[PDB]
Amino acid sequence: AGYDRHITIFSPEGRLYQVEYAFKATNQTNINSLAVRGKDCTVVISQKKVPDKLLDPTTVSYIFCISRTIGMVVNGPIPDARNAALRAKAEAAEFRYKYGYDMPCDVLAKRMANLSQIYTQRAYMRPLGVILTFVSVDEELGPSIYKTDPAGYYVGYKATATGPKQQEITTNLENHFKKSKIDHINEESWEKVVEFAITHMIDALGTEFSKNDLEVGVATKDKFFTLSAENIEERLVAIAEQD
Amino acid sequence: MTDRYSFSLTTFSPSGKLGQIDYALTAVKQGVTSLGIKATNGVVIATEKKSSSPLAMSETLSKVSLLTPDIGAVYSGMGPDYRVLVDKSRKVAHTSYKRIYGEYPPTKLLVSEVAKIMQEATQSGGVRPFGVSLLIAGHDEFNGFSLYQVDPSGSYFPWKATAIGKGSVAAKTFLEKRWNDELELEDAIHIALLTLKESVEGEFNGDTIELAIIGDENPDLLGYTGIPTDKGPRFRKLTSQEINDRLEAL
Amino acid sequence: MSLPGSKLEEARRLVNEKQYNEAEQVYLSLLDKDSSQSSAAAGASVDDKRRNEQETSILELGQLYVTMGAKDKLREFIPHSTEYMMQFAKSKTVKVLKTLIEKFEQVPDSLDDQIFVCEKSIEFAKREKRVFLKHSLSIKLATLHYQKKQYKDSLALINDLLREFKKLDDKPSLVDVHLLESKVYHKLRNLAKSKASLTAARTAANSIYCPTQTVAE
Amino acid sequence: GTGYDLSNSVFSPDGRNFQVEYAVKAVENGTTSIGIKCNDGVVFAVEKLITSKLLVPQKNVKIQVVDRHIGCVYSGLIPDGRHLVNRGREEAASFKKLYKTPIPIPAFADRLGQYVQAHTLYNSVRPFGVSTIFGGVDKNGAHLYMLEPSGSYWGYKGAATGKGRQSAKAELEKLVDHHPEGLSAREAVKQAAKIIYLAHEDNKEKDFELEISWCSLSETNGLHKFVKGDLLQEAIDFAQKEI
Amino acid sequence: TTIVGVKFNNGVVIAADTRSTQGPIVADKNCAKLHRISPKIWCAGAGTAADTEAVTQLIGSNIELHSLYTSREPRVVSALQMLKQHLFKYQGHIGAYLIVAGVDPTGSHLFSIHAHGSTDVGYYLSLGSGSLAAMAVLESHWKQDLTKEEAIKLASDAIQAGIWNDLGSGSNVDVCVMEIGKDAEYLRNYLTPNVREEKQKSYKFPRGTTAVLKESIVNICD
Amino acid sequence: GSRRYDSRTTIFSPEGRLYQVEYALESISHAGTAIGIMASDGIVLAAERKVTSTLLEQDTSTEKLYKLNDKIAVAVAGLTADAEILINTARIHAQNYLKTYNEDIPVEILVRRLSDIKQGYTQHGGLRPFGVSFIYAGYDDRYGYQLYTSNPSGNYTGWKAISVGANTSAAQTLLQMDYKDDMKVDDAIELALKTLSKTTDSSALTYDRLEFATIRKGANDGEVYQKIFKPQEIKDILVKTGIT
Amino acid sequence: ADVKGVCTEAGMYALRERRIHVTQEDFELAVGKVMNKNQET
Amino acid sequence: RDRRERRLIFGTIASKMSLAPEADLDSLIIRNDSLSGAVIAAIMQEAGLRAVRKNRYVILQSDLEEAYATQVKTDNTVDKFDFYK
Repeated sequence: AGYDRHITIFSPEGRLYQVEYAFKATNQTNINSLAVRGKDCTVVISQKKVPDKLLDPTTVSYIFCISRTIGMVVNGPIPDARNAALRAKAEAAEFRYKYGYDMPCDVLAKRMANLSQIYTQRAYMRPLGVILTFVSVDEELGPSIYKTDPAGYYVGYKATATGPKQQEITTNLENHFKKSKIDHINEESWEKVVEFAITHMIDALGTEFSKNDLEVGVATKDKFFTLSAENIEERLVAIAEQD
Repeated sequence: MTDRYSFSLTTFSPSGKLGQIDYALTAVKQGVTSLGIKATNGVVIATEKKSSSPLAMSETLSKVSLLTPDIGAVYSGMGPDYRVLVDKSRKVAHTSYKRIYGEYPPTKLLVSEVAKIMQEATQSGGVRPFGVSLLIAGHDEFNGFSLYQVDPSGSYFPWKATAIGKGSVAAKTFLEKRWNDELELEDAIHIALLTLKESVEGEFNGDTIELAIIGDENPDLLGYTGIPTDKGPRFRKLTSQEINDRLEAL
Repeated sequence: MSLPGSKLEEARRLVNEKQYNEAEQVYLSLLDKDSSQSSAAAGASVDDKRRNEQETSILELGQLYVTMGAKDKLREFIPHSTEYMMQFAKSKTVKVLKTLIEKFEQVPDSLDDQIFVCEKSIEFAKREKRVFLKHSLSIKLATLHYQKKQYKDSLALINDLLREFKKLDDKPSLVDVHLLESKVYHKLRNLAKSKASLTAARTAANSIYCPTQTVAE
Repeated sequence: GTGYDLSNSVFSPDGRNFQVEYAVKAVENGTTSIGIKCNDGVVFAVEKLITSKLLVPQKNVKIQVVDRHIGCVYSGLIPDGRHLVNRGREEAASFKKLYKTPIPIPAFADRLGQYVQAHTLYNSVRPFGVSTIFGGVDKNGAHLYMLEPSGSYWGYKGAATGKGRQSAKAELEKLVDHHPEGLSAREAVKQAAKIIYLAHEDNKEKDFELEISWCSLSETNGLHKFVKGDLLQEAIDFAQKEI
Repeated sequence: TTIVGVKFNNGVVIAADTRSTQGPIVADKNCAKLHRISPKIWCAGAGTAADTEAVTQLIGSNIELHSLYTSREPRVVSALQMLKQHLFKYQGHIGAYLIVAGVDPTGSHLFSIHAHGSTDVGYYLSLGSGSLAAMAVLESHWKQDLTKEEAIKLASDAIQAGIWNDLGSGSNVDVCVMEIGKDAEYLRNYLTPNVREEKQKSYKFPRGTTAVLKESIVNICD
Repeated sequence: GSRRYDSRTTIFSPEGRLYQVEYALESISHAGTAIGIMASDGIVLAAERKVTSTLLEQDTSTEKLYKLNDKIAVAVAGLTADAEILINTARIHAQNYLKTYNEDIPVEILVRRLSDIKQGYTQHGGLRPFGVSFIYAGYDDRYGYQLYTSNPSGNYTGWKAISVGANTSAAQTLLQMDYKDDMKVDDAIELALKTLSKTTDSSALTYDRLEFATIRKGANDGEVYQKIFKPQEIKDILVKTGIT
Repeated sequence: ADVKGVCTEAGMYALRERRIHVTQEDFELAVGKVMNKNQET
Repeated sequence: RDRRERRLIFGTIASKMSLAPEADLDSLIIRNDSLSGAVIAAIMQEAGLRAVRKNRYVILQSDLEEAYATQVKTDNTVDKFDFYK
């Protein structure tokens, strides 16, 4: 009966074997990214890695836009990443027409998590090999970040990260919050928040990136946009001048 | 086409039991331990919040949900399928009662509907049984305050007080001598704190412990005035500051 | 203004600057003032989250009642705070019934005034179903009888708690019961009961962990 | 355990899929195909290996054109390659029905992307073991995409896969340094025929065939058609001159 | 049935009568016509009372579920959108008149939906058979910057006008006041313009007036 | 493919039996023991709960017994999860006969309609059969007092005294020699108390671990009265019979 | 087996004071020590 | 162990070590989960080793928290079971 490990069923150890391998699929691409909560907004950064020169830098992105008020960043292989991307855009449209006004961040992370829980419980569907991370600015609780696990468990984070080096990156964001005893960056301007997360990423990875080596998403209140090559390079200019 | 698996994943073992529900109970002890205590003035249930990351927010994580305004629920472990069961429980509770009888179902009838969803996963094919164990506690106009234990195998049993989880062995035994016939709501809270404190090996505070109590009908939690019939919901969620007030009370 | 930090910190300096009566009138003026959220306390003003600051006003003046001679008047001061807490939530009831007594026994006071306050606080638990609050005050009441050096009132509460805590709850609190019982027979020059009580206290000490103050005693 | 490589939805212990990896080997067993992206449009080229003399010259068209604005060339199993275009043909017909104006290039890539993703999520179906290269002239600029068996795709300045994937696609890197500013559509036709002969070293054991098709706004103006007349024979002599 | 509403700066207030209309014969002179979709959102029925006491319970149930799933406060814009597409699914064959009143963290909202799915918006809205007589009184006394006490007297005079000038309204008046800062205030029998006096003669009959054919006792408790 | 993960629930064994049905019969021995008794003036049902303690709620609960009709009771021995599925469909099929024919349903028709459900999963559906067994007892004016039982296989036979659950053959031995046709309702209670005491795993026998629901006939003939014994009335008969 | 362990721990507490007389003081500490090993894990 | 049996090891090793008067050892004792004696020994050693490259002599409080995360993780990246199901 060696087929017990090939699907999702109760194991003799009381665990799930296929769920344990779902988290391991996100480390195949080896893409490190993090997200922090600003004062009035939220800024997310990601490492842009282009293996071949034949790839168009504008087409390759790990940050997808679900709606005008909500951004998204996903780690792991792109096919499972864009599979849940179009599923999240459909849930945001059904919520506007049927239910009411635009969807907030927590509802999108909860509906996509419950959708993966049905796929995990049912044995004829394999779980997604990626991790859904949604960033937006709510009109009630303000800036919030919800990271949806492939197992279907969503929980809020102050400053999150992703990748195999996440445990080394989390230490950087954790030690900063212990000394200041603050749960968010007190900088009001969103420009200083962009250069804030980039500074901690360079010192943690020990690598100075370029305009094409990073993709910085910016989620403001009721607006979301992705910084271009000139906007990302402009942030790296003031970083070398100050520090 | 769609799915080609129509058979049930749960089969009868040669030992005379079901292999899926046997390992389902084992997975309940693989995670955080919850508990609850029933008294004469109300039912007090408690749990612990285990943060996977030190930067996680415990306010966004709610381990005690609300099915009906008079009945709460609490699970053990991470509860992967807990969100699926609650979403399906709130629909069948309002459709079969609120949309038919016009009122919310009592505690004994609600736990029968919650177990009705879990008992189908052990038989109907294409799905696997639920590896979570809930606790149905509430108040009605006949049975009064009652607490039911929901097993992952699909069966429910009434219990005065119980604790299920990783520390279910020691915590359940300690509640035998700490419970009697005459108890109050606030007096039962100290019973839950003394038992849960011994099971917490990590940080002990009010943010990592979610204490849900069912008291009388509160007009402040209702939201409207002028109707003497409805005095508000009995179930109440204590804030972070109110829980820490009773932690140092020991 | 309504800032509590301006009223409380100013009264702390007025004690050494001029007299403690000027600071007492400021704390007594907070009964009808200094509103808060949730429900009220004495009905004149609303005190909920700042109730701990209101209790601090009594704790600060509690050490100053020794010179003024309020020891005899301290008998009815503590139980009056119980009726003020019935309006708002009872989460602050246990703190007031304890933190005050913790600072009440620290300052020097007559033994008759200390016993009558604890017996009055138990009366609030007699009309109710309170269990832990009745047992927490009973073990602290028998401790006050030990300073009086009388075996009649000391062994009366110990024998009642010994026949209960054995098969009932409060197993870690039972260590202090045997510890206080071993002290009673020590003044009576009895080495049979005193050494036997220390054995029952040290038995549960290795099972359930005890704090530094308990292990040191 | 044993049998992780048997069915589809079963993950490997390292978080990958064997059936997806086995479908990649089926791509390199078919006829190679290349592509060239320019500013005005894209150029498609494919080398069809002739088995025996029984084949009728230039009566076989491997490239299946979607509407007038999208050509599609595939390298892999022939039956699996025709099902992708037939599925995309219905998506283009369903789009133009509701959405009026034809579907652009970056939009058409999402229809084939999600459709392949559904085959990897079921145990009753198998993933496509063919790699389809599609592109054309969209409403703004131009784009080129290569659909992999895993469903992973991005923007490509050039795309080549097949037996000569290690050769033909390696020559695309020299094309970028040759014309970094830009490349005309007419010159890209002659450059596409040379790349076929540069990777022909492994195809010299059999007979080949040259089929080139391009679309741009300079001449055809949004019309994807094969090269015929003296233009095809002119690119042969220019490509064979360096051989 | 006559229902109105008044939207002031700090919130919105609506009113309704206690007299249900079955046609020329009035069966019930006292009833509650203000339905509760959610604790913080109230709705007023008009026209057919059968379709209002059903759809509001069906749509109100899904909205209470949506408030529990999102763990937030239900909003008027979310309640109208669920009700707007519901009546459109039936192609307007279900006659209904409803005015959705309430507030939310983003402001105050007042809306009125028709039977076939059309929705309206405004500071004052009135539906039902007595909507015409109550509309003229509102437009005369309505102005900018209305307070809480002035909005109650304005909404009370609208229903009271429909009592005298319409046969389809009367008996008492029920006013539900909603405030952003405080909670909802539901005042039943706020105004009693119609109070019946005492009859001239006592019609109570003595025992034994009506003959009894056969008397029996039916067992109830098993 | 789905053929490899399929365990072939219903297949004919070389011995001529079913694998899942043979293993489902063992699950009854791992559950509580339900023993029915059919007397002359009524029917006495006995049951014993499994995994009980002081923290159990003895106020209102029935694990092993339910009421499907005013004149018909039921004894549940087996898995509780699979029991509620057949119990909910039992009251539906029982009321459908009462909704159409406007008369009380007998036991023979109620059991055969429920047995076909268990017989369905053993044939088609590719699912597992119900691992719970039932004992149906009711009153009828046709055959008189009727006592029947079911099995995971879906078969039902007439029984004067039936015993299911743990120690099936151990309880039926004492029930065969001590059974009489003139045994009344009071004498039928003593037969179940002495049987459940010797067949258990404990030393003494309390009233918290037992459940008794009988069928009594009042002074008016033609209609019986379903009475479930409360824990206050269960401890009373233990003293009068000398069981204690 | 647990009662047999009391015989071993009956005099272990007397070895600290080095006395030949074994009173009920040592038996009380022996019972509490054995019960802790049984309840552990 | 618990916060009792562990704090006797930290205070004993710190006698031969050199730390700062503002360093608080009780901060890490609360966060100790499933540790042993050898793990505690590596914490005090690594805290003194990193002080050389940081141009320090006595062990500060910040170096105790940085060197604690290295030996607390019991398998590879997963601790024991991490958190998930």
